[PDB]
Amino acid sequence: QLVLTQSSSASFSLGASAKLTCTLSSQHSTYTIEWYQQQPLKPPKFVMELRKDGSHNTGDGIPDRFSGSSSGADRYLSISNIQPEDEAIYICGVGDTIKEQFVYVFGGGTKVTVLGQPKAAPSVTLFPPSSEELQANKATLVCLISDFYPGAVTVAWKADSSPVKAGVETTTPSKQSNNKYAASSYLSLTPEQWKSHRSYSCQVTHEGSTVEKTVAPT
Amino acid sequence: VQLVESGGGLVQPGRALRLSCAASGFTFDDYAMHWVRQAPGKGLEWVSGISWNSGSRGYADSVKGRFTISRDNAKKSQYLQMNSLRVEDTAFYYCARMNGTFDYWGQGTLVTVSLASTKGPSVFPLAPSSGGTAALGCLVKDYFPEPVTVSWNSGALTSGVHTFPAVLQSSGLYSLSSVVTVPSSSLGTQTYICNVNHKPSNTKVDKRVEP
Repeated sequence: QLVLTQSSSASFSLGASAKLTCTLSSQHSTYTIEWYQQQPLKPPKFVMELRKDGSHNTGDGIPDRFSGSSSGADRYLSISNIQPEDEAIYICGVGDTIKEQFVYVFGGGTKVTVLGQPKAAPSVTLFPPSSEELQANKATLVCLISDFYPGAVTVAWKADSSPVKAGVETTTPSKQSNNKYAASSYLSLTPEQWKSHRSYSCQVTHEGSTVEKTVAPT
Repeated sequence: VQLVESGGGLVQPGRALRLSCAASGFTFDDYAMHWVRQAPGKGLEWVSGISWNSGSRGYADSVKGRFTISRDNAKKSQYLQMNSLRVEDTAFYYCARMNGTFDYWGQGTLVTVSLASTKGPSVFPLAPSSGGTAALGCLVKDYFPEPVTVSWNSGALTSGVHTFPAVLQSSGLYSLSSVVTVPSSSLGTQTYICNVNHKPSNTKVDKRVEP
């Protein structure tokens, strides 16, 4: 019956004020909640504890830009002058006591997007299949893409200037710890295909601009 | 001032698994220790908790009876005994301390409950191609399940290291790459070794990367 409901996503412009909402039940309008921040490759961090009376004690290592407010059944997480490194999943939590039994409900989490960051074209590294892999009758090309923003790229593979889609696996762009994005693409080949051509290419398209690396058998 | 978990891994449905959590940077009986998990696709869920003196113990109704929590004060370690494991227990399990709020969390450890067979990765060096800066790496191919750990030179190298998120291929197997970006002149003075560890398949490999 104890329910924490929050929105799934929210976008804000760079340097603007941001407000995240967490709504408790009507039978639980009195309760104190906590805010947690979930960043990739990291332990969820304690942001602040927010009581109904409006009092709030921030967590160790939390900027002055973070605020909290109580209104009726709503609990707010305010961020003034929102910075790129505030891109995370913000999760609200609430505690209670029924019987001796302990109860703790987490909200669904809100994914906050910070827009208006400077554009950055991707860096591209392309690796040929290794000699040991070719021995094992396998061949994979590795295209590594990094340091781009926004986090949307298109990868196209070519064999001697002619497109390949047959054995391509590409990741979703993911946030680096420098607030830019990374991604990788693998083209699988037989040793025969790899040898029968003069070169292979990985072409990365990002916001209308293109970066291409080429690799060749030796 | 950090927390560190262990014991995670892949187990078949119905079997057992023990998780541990070592504490450091603060005293022992000052906080209650809790376990919080996050299953794929779902939000955070409180699992179990034990008081500062092991007086009170809590269990989610989802893990009622099947789970057993206990505390140690000597090595400052808490434990979670997981019996009668089901597929639904598949999650990242975090340990966290609490005096009212979960103010500090551990890195988390992955527990997979599945009928799927473990598979160890093949590890291939990605050699520097023939200035100023050079990229080299290790391809870690076709493994299951997550995670694998990659380091360089037994942890002595972290500068310029970028380990990429895994791709999950249509085959159901994972594959990732780790690359270091180094000055070209270091290629002749520095030995570069990738340390790959895939615990579930007992696969621990140190591969030399050379031009």
